[PDB]
Amino acid sequence: IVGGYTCGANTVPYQVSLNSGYHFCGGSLINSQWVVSAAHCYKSGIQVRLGEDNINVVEGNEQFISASKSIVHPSYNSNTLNNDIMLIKLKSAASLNSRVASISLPTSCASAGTQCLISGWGNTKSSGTSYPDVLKCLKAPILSDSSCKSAYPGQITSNMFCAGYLEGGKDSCQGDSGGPVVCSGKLQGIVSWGSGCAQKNKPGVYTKVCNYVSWIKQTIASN
Ligand SMILES: [Ca+2]
Ligand SMILES: [Mg+2]
Repeated sequence: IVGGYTCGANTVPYQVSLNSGYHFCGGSLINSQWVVSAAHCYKSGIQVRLGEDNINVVEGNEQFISASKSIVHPSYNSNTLNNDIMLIKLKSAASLNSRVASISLPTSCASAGTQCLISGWGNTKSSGTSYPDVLKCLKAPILSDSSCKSAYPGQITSNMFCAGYLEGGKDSCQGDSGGPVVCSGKLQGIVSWGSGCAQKNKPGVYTKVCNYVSWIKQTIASN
């Protein structure tokens, strides 16, 4: 996250870190047994780490659970990143408490202008590399689809939305992939892609979760 702030330990209780010997993507806990992340974060051998703040220090509130199965969206296209969503089932159910909580799925899609909270352990420099050990947060509004489409011609589908600042300076970045975009208490997006990080007129692009609620509900109930 570039231009964001330190969230504070366990202030984003639904935030997950996907680890395969190191942190490589974020995710969101939707109930005690399932996590939603981005399909481009797919890897075999994932351990889900819950209740994390510093990912390099065991501070006491962590729960490390391996994944039993991963399900990438049936129509995920790795070339366009269209339908960039995946579900991860935990081998054991997590113990929900104040530090580990699930986030609600939306009943409707959010409107442009809505302010959201984006979080992650990704790069914090637009030009450079600085990976933080604690969770960073960023408040950003959903942008109109027109400004999103003018920035990325012929690349935005109805399953994507842009959030951010066209002036640049504030954005999600690599290492934040798969993490949550929560607006009005609901998970509305998944960190998916963008052009560099925090560049002028290049906002971040997010998977539009409101379009996948039936697939998510149907899939977790049958697995
Ligand atoms: Ca830790
Ligand atoms: Mg993240």
